[PDB]
Amino acid sequence: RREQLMREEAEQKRLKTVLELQYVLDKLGDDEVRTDLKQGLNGVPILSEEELSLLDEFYKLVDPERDMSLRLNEQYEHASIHLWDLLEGKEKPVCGTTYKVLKEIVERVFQSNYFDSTHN
Amino acid sequence: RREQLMREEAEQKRLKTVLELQYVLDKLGDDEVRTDLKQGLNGVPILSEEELSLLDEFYKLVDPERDMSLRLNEQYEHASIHLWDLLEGKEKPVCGTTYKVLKEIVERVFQSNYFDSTHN
Repeated sequence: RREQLMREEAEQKRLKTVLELQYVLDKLGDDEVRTDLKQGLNGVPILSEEELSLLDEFYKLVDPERDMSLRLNEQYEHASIHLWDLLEGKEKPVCGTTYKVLKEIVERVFQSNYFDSTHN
Repeated sequence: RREQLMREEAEQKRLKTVLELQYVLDKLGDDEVRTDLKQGLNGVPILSEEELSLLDEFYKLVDPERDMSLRLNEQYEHASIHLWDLLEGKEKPVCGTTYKVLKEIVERVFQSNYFDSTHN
């Protein structure tokens, strides 16, 4: 009963994390953003180029281009699982690494607070 | 234990629905798409202009512009709740209507199969 409320909160918080992630992944398309992350603040990098490439590959998996052989209700089945696995930080293979490693990367990006400022 | 697997499946399926919804809401920015939905196939409308405006308002709530007074971890708190409430079809107020009514609108759009074809 209260475990119900707790599960509902966890699911909402999970959605919030998904939205944050989508925002970040979208911003990783900007060359200026990639530059800022690879160098860091005072010389201390947030991402290596290697980790950045891992995020690019993951980006393709969770934001797929529309495939004409797939109906709408099918298009995001795999993406939904990729997203869920990342949030859980699963010890499962993806992008030549694991969701656990990808989650650790995302956490460092989130926690760097780079994206707490807006940059237009 | 199996209720665990069932909850995990439901959460993944919920993410899939979110992704589908985001895709649709994004396409609702195309004037040609709006035209096609308001007229329908053989004269039978998928959306009224009124329902379309309801989706536009909801779009603003779940895809907010980046607000410089908000940190990244705060930006999508409200959006996450709006999304969750829609999925649950709650009898709660939003956009001068309810999430229950909005969910019914989204279902009709999904089920029209308009978005089963790609249109570029």
